[PDB]
Amino acid sequence: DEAWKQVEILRRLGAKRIAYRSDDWRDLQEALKKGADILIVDEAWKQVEILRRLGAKEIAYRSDDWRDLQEALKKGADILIVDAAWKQVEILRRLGAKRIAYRSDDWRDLQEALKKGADILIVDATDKDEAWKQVEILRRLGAKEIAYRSDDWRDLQEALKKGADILIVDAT
Repeated sequence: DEAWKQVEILRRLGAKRIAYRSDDWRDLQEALKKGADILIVDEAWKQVEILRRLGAKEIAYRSDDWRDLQEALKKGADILIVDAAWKQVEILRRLGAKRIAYRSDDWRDLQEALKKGADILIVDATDKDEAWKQVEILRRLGAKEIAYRSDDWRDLQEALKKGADILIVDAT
């Protein structure tokens, strides 16, 4: 409901890179004011446009349609989220994407996406302990910008302790 409160807690607990995912631009705008650094917009380009006009400098957009991804970029979206092959990261950069986030449940897949120029590696595995291990594996390999998502700030805090650089607060 009011998830921006989770951003405050993680801020005070030493989270330097916090993202906020929501389908309400006002909910997203309020999160930016509470310390959120990345606004993930889940017809949704009207949101990235508003947040862009409201001074947001790190808007992410996810979608399976590339005409949709392309429209989001034109409206201001700085980050584009690919959900798992890694062979489309370079293809996506040609569309004009300044930053590419790659979501996958396997660390090998994420490392492959990192070699192709992916800037952000989102760990999204079924189990929580299995997700922890993938963060740990990527951290050991030196992967920069490891991201983990959860609607429980305690899991996010644990993620940060395991090696996650970006904590995605999932608002709902």
